[PDB]
Amino acid sequence: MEVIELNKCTSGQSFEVILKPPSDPSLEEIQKKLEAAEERRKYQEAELLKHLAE
Amino acid sequence: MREIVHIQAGQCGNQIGAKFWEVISDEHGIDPTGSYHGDSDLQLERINVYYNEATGNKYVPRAILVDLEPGTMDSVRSGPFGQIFRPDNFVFGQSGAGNNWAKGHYTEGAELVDSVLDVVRKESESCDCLQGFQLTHSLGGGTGSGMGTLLISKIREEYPDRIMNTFSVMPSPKVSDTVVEPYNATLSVHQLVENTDETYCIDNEALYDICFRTLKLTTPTYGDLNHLVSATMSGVTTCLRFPGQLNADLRKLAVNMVPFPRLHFFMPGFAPLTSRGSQQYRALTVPELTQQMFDSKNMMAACDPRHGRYLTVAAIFRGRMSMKEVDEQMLNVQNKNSSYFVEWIPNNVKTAVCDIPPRGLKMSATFIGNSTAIQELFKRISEQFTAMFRRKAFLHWYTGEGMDEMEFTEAESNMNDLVSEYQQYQDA
Amino acid sequence: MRECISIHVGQAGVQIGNACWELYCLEHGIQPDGQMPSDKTIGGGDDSFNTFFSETGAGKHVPRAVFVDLEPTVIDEVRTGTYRQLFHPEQLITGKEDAANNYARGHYTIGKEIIDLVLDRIRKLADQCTGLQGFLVFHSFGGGTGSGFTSLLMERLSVDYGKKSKLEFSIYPAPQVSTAVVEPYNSILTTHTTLEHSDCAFMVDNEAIYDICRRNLDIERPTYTNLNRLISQIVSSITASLRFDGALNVDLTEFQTNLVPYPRIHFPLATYAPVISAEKAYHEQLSVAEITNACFEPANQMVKCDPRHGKYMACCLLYRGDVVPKDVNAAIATIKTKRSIQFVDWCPTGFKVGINYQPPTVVPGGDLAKVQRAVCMLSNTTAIAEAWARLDHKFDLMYAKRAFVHWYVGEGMEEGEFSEAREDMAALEKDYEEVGV
Amino acid sequence: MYTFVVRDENSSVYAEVSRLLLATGQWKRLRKDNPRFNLMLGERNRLPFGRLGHEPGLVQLVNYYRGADKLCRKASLVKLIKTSPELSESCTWFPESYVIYPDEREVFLAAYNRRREGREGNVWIAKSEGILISSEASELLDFIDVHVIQKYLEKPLLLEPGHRKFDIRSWVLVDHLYNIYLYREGVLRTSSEPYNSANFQDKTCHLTNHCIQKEYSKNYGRYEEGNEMFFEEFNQYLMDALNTTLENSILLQIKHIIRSCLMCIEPAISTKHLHYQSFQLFGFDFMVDEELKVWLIEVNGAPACAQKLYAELCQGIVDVAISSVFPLATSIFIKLHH
Ligand SMILES: C=C(C)[C@@H]1NC(=O)[C@@H](NC)[C@@H](O)c2cc(Cl)c(O)c(c2)O[C@](C)(CC)[C@@H](C(=O)N2CC=C[C@H]2C(=O)N/C(C(=O)N/C(=C/C(=O)O)C(=O)O)=C(\C)CC)NC1=O
Ligand SMILES: Nc1nc2c(ncn2[C@@H]2O[C@H](COP(=O)(O)OP(=O)(O)OP(=O)(O)O)[C@@H](O)[C@H]2O)c(=O)[nH]1
Ligand SMILES: Nc1ncnc2c1ncn2[C@@H]1O[C@H](COP(=O)(O)OP(=O)(O)CP(=O)(O)O)[C@@H](O)[C@H]1O
Ligand SMILES: Nc1nc2c(ncn2[C@@H]2O[C@H](COP(=O)(O)OP(=O)(O)O)[C@@H](O)[C@H]2O)c(=O)[nH]1
Ligand SMILES: [Ca+2]
Ligand SMILES: [Ca+2]
Ligand SMILES: [Ca+2]
Ligand SMILES: [Cl-]
Ligand SMILES: [Mg+2]
Ligand SMILES: [Mg+2]
Ligand SMILES: [Mg+2]
Repeated sequence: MEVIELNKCTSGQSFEVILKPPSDPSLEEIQKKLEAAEERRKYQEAELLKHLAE
Repeated sequence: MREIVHIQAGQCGNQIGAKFWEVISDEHGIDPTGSYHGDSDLQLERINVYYNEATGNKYVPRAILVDLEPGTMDSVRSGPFGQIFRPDNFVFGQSGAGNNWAKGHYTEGAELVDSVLDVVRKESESCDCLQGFQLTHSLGGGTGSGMGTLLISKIREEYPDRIMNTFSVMPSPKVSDTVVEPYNATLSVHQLVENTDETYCIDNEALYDICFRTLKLTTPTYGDLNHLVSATMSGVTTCLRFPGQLNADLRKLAVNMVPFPRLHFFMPGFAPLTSRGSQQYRALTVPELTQQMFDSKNMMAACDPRHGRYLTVAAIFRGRMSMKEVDEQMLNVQNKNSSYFVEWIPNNVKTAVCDIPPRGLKMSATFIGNSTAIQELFKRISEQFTAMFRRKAFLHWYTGEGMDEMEFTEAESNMNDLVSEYQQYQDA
Repeated sequence: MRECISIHVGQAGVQIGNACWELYCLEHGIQPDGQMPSDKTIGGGDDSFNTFFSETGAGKHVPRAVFVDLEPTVIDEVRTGTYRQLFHPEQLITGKEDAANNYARGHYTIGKEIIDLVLDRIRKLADQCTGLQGFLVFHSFGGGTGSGFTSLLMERLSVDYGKKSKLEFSIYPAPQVSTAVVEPYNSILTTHTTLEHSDCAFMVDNEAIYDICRRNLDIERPTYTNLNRLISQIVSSITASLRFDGALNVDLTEFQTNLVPYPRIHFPLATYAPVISAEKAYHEQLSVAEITNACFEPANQMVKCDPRHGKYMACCLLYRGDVVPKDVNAAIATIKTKRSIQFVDWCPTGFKVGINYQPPTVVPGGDLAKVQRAVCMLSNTTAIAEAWARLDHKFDLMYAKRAFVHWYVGEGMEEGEFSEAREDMAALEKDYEEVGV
Repeated sequence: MYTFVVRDENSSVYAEVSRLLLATGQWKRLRKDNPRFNLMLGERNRLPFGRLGHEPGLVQLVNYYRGADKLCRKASLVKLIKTSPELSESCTWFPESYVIYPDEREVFLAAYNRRREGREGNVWIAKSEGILISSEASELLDFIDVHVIQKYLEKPLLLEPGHRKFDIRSWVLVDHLYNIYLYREGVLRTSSEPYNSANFQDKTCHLTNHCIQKEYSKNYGRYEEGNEMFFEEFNQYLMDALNTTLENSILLQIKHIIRSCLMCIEPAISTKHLHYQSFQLFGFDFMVDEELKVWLIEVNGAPACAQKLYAELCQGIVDVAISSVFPLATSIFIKLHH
């Protein structure tokens, strides 16, 4: 096992030991899907209010 | 999600509603004056859920009192907390409804409903974030039944995005001899299936049997029946009125309790069962609460839980006790009776503990179950309904208010469908 | 120095954030008034602690933090609590109506109406950053806000800060403390939408934390306060290298480089040792060998799973206290002959090691005993996929019957988002199995 | 009352185990997909180990060891032996074997010739019913197109009367504490047909599978019932014919091989400090050559018992592996001590 990359400072130290070597959507598209759900809600609500109006 | 608007309708709705306001007022340190004289500040943290504050540091129930008859509300006015209700929220007529759903829903109730909704609106508009409504009513009479479900459909049309919750008293021929109650109740269930989010089935058949067989009361009074009701209503609203994690508002309760929109009828349970002014000197152990609260003899709907399966369950434990022991007792009822909990809803039992116990008891527990066995209750109403309906008996009392036979046929069909949808899910 | 912005979403994220910042100030000598007597650059600077704190001319050190919940109960007791003076009112963001444990409600319904307010309050923080490197995002999987709003914000952060890195500290749901039956749904939903946007996520299973508290702190029924002060210790140990002088994991980019070779497999397992009850009368202080060996006991993991039946892609050991490299390498040599540590063939078998000489700080009056030395292992093992299988199984049982689905559809979500999410998860499960077996 | 679930309907051993559990009147069987169980008798493939030990209020036990397959599938047992120092390449009780893909191909060529080079026997067997023994290296690699190739025991111990080949099956139970229990009753699976040094593709008498002998061999059932000789009879045969005993001549070697196999993988599969617990029943298969030296041919992770012994072995599983963990209201095993 070889220690490598040893660094030291007053607060601690740091190193690496090797036991063995190797063997995004737009703002538009998000606004689109937020508003597509919003009007799915508003359709469903509207349908309820139509039924309640009957 | 803070404020609840409470509406109570009809004789049963006002009698059980008044006892509810009595019970929780004392739990929160409010006296008939409307003033606070309690010790714990746990009492006031969520007081706004059910009480409007006035300037004199007086607390006024967000409560609306409806009847097509003055009588009972006069009786509420002169009872113990009758002076705590703000006077303009008494909304009543003189007709009466004559135990007639059609009168409450279509004629007499029509005349009065708008003036009720004006009180609702005033109380609604002055909420910071209204979470929805709770209604108390019997399904067997005319006002609470017919006008109550009319009110629900109106409120739903003007507040379509709020939660609608009822405490619905189911008729039993053991304590009523009014022949048309199966009609009123079936017509009401049709409405409840469509326009409420969560309904507590408070079965007068269960209330009577508990009083007679368990509390050994040979002549149960309405006060005896309502003593069980008010304990239940205290227990099942505990998570809403005190600080906590689980089911702390109506919507979260609905999300936790209702896996299918129509299957929203809950079977409450309670332990220990007490009679009015009883002794009750031995506190229950946590294992006693847990076995008792799941016992069929403790349920407030006359249904056998072993005859169905639980979809969801909420358990609320009140008093000072070991959360560890509550956990292990809860885990043991599930692990020992696991067949009775549907496998396809994992972890469907949610448990809550509140430190403040109800008056009279150091230790108590309230059960709230979405069991497919509730179908037994709707079967019973259905059998009493069709026995008269197949001969079209007593229909003239309804057709003379303008109703048609087919509205009955639609109602009994929807309730029979409800029954069949419960049986569906009882067979995974 | 490069600034790091911490975002706390939902009850779980806010309360865990609370415990973290409390620990941070204790570790850095910042008082609850925000004053730091030992910071001798008054009014500013660019020391390593400045990565997490800004400064006012009055000398106040201010967390680079935004808190957001869709209801006010939780953040309000921040505003009125012990560290009320630490935070700027602009930093604490509340709705009035929460997501009711509904992913769709927090994502689509309530999320659409507060996402822009939150980004703006975040933008006020970035504007104050000379060289912002990215975000640490704290949230539950199970709550509606923690799952649904978090996935919304992460999509938008990727837009408005396309080059900044994004790290998660994620609370995986446990029935012993959970508040909703739909938590499996929420978990799969938010994992699916957030996956491409997260460079490195640290999952804590409340079940593991619960049991560590019961068995090693003798707490009969752990509360969120017990759970969170342990989580904050583990979080402290993972972020310590960003707030203290040192040379390993010095910026957020290095976490991906050191821990995540494949960008979808970005969920390192954390193991922590030792956990000792402060009320414990007699305690024998544990050695470098003993705490390093405990890093391979599943009972000390943040997720219970068996790393023996998977493969490793990376391993970091983070020591706090009286530790020198000689002890570490002997401990590792010994452990390697007594334990089953298999790496994937394309990675070297080896450990990155960071030591900080200061032992862990404990809260006064907490459950944790102050110890000589402690360690956090961050290992990217395919065994963590066991937790995906558990969750995915629970989702399937419910979804096959469409239970509760109507609550999400009712919010505008389409039922097909469920099966997309679940198919993404099924692919994740297969990636883990190819890498690991 | 304890609960269990049955997810391997095809298992003779645990089918019996389930019946015995219910007859106690303190065990209840739930349906396959109910997770509120104490005990899972699991499926043979892709058992969901990752889902066990996550149910609060339930101690959970399962009848397989996750990772025991590396002892129990042909090619992995060879790699396990060659690459583990505790077994070593230098292992005196495993037939020299090689992993061949349709890798140690040219690894194997050098060993073949060194023996033909050196005036030696060169019979070998290829294993995975797809069962091929030869002296031709041509003919094996002819047939390969994963498989294992290993020495054929050219000089087996042959019973008299009959000139009969055989192998020994030892049932071993390993509980949740990783105690290693050897069942006192073993069984001899005998060949019905006399053994031949020239008839290699005449596999009647070269493979002692109880399936092959029942009705692919003419003399079945002749010398003993089912071609199954028990340990009482086999020891008397060793006494009467060979002036030795089972314990001295064979069982010691079997105990040493068993303990050495399970000790080796123990760090990898032990459930000592795990959130769920394992036990498992293994069937160990040994050859015995003519100088009374024992060889390991393979390890079966899902064995069946011999009919006579089902009642007794399955009772020992219950007593030792199950009621160890879930107590109720002269031992049939010998404990191999480590
Ligand atoms: C013979 C009568 C009058 C009637 N019986 C029937 O109708 C029977 N006919 C088959 C049957 O239906 C019946 C049997 C039995 Cl054992 C009942 O207890 C019964 C009905 O219950 C009621 C209707 C009350 C639940 C019960 C009833 O109304 N009671 C029982 C004792 C008093 C009254 C009563 O409860 N009056 C009250 C009341 O509150 N009474 C109280 C009495 C008390 O203080 O003990 C109280 O608790 O306040 C109200 C109308 C509400 C203000 N009805 C009957 O007993
Ligand atoms: N460890 C830990 N887990 C928590 C904490 N608070 C909640 N959780 C867990 O997270 C899940 C619930 O999510 P919450 O954060 O409470 O929900 P939320 O983000 O506020 O979303 P809504 O309240 O539904 O709008 C459950 O698994 C809880 O057990 C906490 O403080 N610490
Ligand atoms: N190296 C070897 N030398 C001589 N004979 C051998 C041998 N390997 C196997 N045999 C014979 O072949 C038989 C079956 O071989 P094998 O080891 O494949 O058993 P098997 O697994 O294929 C059937 P099972 O697993 O049910 O026992 C052995 O029981 C033995 O009779
Ligand atoms: N449990 C209970 N049931 C009641 C009460 N009052 C009436 N009922 C029941 O309610 C039904 C009659 O309805 P009621 O409320 O009196 O009629 P309404 O005034 O027209 O709404 C019958 O089944 C009664 O048994 C009460 O105070 N408690
Ligand atoms: Ca009129
Ligand atoms: Ca400074
Ligand atoms: Ca990115
Ligand atoms: Cl950028
Ligand atoms: Mg008007
Ligand atoms: Mg009446
Ligand atoms: Mg919340």
